[PDB]
Amino acid sequence: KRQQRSNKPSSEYTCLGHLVNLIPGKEQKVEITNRNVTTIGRSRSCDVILSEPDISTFHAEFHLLQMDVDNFQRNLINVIDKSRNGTFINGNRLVKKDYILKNGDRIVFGKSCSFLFKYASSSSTDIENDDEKVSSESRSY
Amino acid sequence: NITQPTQQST
Repeated sequence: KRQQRSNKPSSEYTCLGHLVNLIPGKEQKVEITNRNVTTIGRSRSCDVILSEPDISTFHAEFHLLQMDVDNFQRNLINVIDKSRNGTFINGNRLVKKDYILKNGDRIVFGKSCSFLFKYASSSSTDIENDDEKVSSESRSY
Repeated sequence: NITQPTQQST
């Protein structure tokens, strides 16, 4: 007789954003799904498992939301710190319990662990055949 | 998967 029924585990929801770990000896890329809630720490159950010997299990939580308006999809990220070890976002200490994170945002967990967040959308393109024309305020040089 | 809880830092 078997000893397994139904589905308990749950992962690989839907691609949306990623986390890049800035290290002077390497780099680490993490995948962020539309789980509404993301866990960061040492707990394997958490969303993102850092490589720190003293990384808080509940270190921090990230809210991944995806909504469609007009035609495209607008995603927003929220940072929540339980307050215990030490989490720094945007190079500054967090005080509020409802920080809004967007594309191109540097995040630091603990003190040394530093990573940048950016939306993955689906599949980026190269800058070899992608010219940037001035009209919708894209650049200024 | 059993991981060590939170700890103190320097």
